[PDB]
Amino acid sequence: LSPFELKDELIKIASSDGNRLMLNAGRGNPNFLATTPRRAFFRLGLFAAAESELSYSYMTTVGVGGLAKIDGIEGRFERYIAENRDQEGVRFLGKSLSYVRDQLGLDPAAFLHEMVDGILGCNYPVPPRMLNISEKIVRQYIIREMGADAIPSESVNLFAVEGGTAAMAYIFESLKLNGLLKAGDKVAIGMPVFTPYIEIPELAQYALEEVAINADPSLNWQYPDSELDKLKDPAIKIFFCVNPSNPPSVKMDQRSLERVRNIVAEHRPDLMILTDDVYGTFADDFQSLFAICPENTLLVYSFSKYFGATGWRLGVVAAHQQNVFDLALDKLQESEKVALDHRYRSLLPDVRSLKFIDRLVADSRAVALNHTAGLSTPQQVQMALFSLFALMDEADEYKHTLKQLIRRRETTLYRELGMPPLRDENAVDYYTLIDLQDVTAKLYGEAFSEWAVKQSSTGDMLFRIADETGIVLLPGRGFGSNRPSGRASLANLNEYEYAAIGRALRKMADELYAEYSGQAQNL
Amino acid sequence: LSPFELKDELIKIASSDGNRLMLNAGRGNPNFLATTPRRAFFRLGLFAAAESELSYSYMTTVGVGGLAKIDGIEGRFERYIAENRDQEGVRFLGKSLSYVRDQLGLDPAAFLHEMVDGILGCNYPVPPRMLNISEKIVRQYIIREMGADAIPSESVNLFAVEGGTAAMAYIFESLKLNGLLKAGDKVAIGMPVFTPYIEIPELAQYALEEVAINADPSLNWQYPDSELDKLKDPAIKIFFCVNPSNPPSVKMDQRSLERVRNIVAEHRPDLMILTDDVYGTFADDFQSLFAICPENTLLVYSFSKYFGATGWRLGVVAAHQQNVFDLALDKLQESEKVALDHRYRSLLPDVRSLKFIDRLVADSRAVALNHTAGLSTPQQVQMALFSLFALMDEADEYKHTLKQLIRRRETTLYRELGMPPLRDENAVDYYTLIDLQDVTAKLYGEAFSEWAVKQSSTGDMLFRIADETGIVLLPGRGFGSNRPSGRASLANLNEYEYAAIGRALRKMADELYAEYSGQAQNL
Amino acid sequence: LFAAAESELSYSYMTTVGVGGLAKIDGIEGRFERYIAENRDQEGVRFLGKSLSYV
Amino acid sequence: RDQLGLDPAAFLHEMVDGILGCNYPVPPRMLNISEKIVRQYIIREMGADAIPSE
Ligand SMILES: *Cc1c(COP(=O)(O)O)cnc(C)c1O
Ligand SMILES: *Cc1c(COP(=O)(O)O)cnc(C)c1O
Repeated sequence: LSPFELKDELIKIASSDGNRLMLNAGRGNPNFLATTPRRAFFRLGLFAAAESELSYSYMTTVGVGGLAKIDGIEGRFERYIAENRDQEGVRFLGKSLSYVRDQLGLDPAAFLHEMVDGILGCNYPVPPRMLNISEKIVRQYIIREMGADAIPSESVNLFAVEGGTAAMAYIFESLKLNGLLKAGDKVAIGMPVFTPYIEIPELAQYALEEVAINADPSLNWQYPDSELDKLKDPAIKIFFCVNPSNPPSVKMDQRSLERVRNIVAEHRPDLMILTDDVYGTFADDFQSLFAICPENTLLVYSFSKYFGATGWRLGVVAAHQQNVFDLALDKLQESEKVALDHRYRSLLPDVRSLKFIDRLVADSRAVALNHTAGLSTPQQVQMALFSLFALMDEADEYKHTLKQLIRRRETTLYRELGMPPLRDENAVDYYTLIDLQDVTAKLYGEAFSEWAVKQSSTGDMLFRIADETGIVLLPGRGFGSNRPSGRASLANLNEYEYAAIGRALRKMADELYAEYSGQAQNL
Repeated sequence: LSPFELKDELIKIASSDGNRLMLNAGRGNPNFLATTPRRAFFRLGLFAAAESELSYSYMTTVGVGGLAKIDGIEGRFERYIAENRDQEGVRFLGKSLSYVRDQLGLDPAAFLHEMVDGILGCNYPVPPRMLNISEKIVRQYIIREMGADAIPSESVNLFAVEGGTAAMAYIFESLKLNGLLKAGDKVAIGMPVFTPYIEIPELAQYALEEVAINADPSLNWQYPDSELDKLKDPAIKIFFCVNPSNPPSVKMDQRSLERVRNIVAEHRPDLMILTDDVYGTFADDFQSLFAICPENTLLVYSFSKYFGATGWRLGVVAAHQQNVFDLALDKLQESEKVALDHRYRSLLPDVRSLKFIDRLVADSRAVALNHTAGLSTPQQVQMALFSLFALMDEADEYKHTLKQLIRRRETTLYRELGMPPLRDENAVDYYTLIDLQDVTAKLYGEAFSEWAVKQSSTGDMLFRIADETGIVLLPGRGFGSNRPSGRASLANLNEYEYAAIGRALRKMADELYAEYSGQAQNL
Repeated sequence: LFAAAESELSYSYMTTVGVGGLAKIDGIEGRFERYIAENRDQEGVRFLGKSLSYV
Repeated sequence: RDQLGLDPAAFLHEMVDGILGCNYPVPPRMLNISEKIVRQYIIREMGADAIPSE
């Protein structure tokens, strides 16, 4: 049948917000979430409300408060912390003050006030790009989880945005407005990638040409040298990539990372790299292209999956202080610079000094509104708390818990399918590939496996499952329609449901085997 | 001296986030805030965290939770409410369930779950435009505070956005992408208005022509018929207006509202009205242009000032089900419709049916990302709580408290300036006009008043104050430089500070009077 | 006392004056069960509890 | 501290040392901050809406 037609139909046999999200946005919404940093947030909120009431000078029963005062805040916070040792979030808050004060060396009072004033949401974000201390806390978390083990923290700047969704919207419009990406420009895209990232560059607002950098199934979905080398083409202005990938769900290996490193150093020092690494924490020793080529990369990191915070809309765009986007802006034609000089005039005197990452902020809200732009303060505070939570968990227990949960769901799913496929060191598996050829092969041998692959189709497979379980899987994309296969997220369902997907597929395979047995036995 | 030059200088003699906000964004950040709905929010958060932990099936000390279950939620919420009657926010939550259940007639379980799942921020907003029940709660609040006492609630749709700041950015880009506003188009602007709203239409992204609709000082800053009539010009595609106004801070009277009503009904049924009414709740019996011409108006309402929530970034764009923006989209050239048919193809089959307010959503995040667009769920939940708070306060006590606070600050400011100017029925006074002519006139008579106005200048006045108090006021704009005058917000400072502005200005006036006395006495 | 509480949950507006609404029959058993369990040390409540069973 | 703009610690100390009644009134005419608080009440209740506090 057809791909962009099978999606429309599937949404029918099985309707659900989850199934629609998977089909409409190619995302698996996590059914788990970090609770400790959230309780810490709500508890910090009860402390901040008390701080606000201490500042309202008149008598009322209405419920009005003033701005929290920074003076003596460490004392009052410590009183609050001591008086509520038996509440989880509270213990967390208290330790987080120590982490910021003792391990990061920041001003403790400043920290508490930013969080307090922050969570009350009674002041416009300042600076608009990101709250001062929250920016330093979050980048510490970013640098660590991206495996950017060589980039000094002071060199990374962050722009807080409402998720990777806002991030991409911002980045594409800014690149276009600053003439760093013009129509007809070639944008290399790591493939396969989910639908959304294929349609923006296809928009008429941009009109970009796509150069596919196809992953190779026989290489466990890594990018082969020959494919990565396609970047040496000087006509390719930007490398758009999701890593760990979606849907293959694997992280680029060392080979692939070094490959790109060389390509940038010896052939393309002008190449712009745009990488979405939301799944990084689900991989084992993840390293981002941002860690490898910091000055050629705009890193888009979302807090959505790891923290089970898709609803909080929390993300950051990271850029190295010295980067190719500012250089390209420097190299624009005087003609163009004058034009930009008039766009960001109301911002600063020397518009030519205005950094790219800051134009992102300016651009996000029609420039003239730059001073009331930025992510809400309560969201930034929750973002910093999520960050502290991961940074303070030295033993990575939360991370181990989630990887163990993923694997438990995988074990349940492949119970009647011949056990889960062999794991690699690049395996992430937030999404898992259910390939009819591999399953039948494990169950009844290579011979049957080959016959089956010709008798069935992805449509057949997905329909059979959607029918018997109500779950709609993602068609397997990336390797010539010659292989019936679908994808499931191990992050959005419960055990018995995976158990049902498997049971449904084992039935399907036994049916094919019965047919195959009856046929060969007619020789 | 100069206006766009005096701003740059003032930011020097006195530096502060408050002074910068007033100068850079023409806004007075409230030093007050609604505490009850915020405590209610944090308390709802502790309840939701418990609901989440009830859904995690394994043993850990890490702090992981699952999705809250809707079944039996009314029972558990009621247990929570009964067990915490002594906490303010809790009492509020409980009553809010009744308001939604008994006065709005919505599903109680649905309500609780939306709030619970909402505050946990573990799911993508759905629908992207706005959470179902939050949309019905907030529009009830909007319709009431806008004085839209004749528009059935079912006819108003809302799009939750991150403040009026995001709203305007969205609306201008959407109008341009859908060809409802093209370059060279005439946009009428209610003046005076703060700087930000003057620079967007001036952007090269848009390139619009401004037709000023000047308010008349002698009319207490209302718009005279002759000025409003300038809208009959068929070349004026959109009327851009802030009401209650900033900086004059008055609400359009009945005359002005009816005037525009007729202009739309008998001459311009195709005119698009874009109104920002954030200050509405500070006026007495406010009525929005949206209440008067619902089908010709896109209402932008912010929760920032009234709730002292500038940091939460909460706002909504309201549109009537049947409106001129969709009609104009219907009237576009087939040529154009085909072009749009390809922009929003991935959204729906019959793109021509896609309503304008929904294109706002689609446009906000590059279309392809429409399904993960929308305001974060926790913000929407806080927005609904703020709304319920105002709706449940039948006696408008919170509102009276804030109007009384405003007036107290005004009384303190004009103590040594001859008492505050006479109040009108259209007076809002979130910002107050300190006019040297009126003050001197009240203090030493009309004669002196006239001599003084020629001896001084706005620069002089603002510098004298900035010097002696550290507070930088807003130059008085709107009536020919012939009148030294500045503006202060009665919402961002404390009593003793207003007391100091006044003391500084009385000194200045006495000095002018001493000179004037010495002169005339030489006849 | 339990009814007083029930009525108060039905008043949808904010006031300190002390006005209640009509008790709702939905979910009444659970709310009553909570009230019984929280006041096992009050004679009257133990009796109320038994009454529900008898009926 | 917020509306009158006086020193909070000084205020608290005057009230605490004051109510303990362990020090002679100083200065004799009236305690420094009490005078400023009370005069703001006086001016207001006597309708002296134009007289400067100081
Ligand atoms: C799930 C997902 C995200 C999350 O989008 P947010 O707007 O950040 O919630 C980002 N990128 C990819 C590839 C995803 O799978
Ligand atoms: C203060 C103000 C607002 C608030 O902007 P938000 O982005 O909604 O915080 C809106 N419009 C005007 C005219 C203002 O004065």
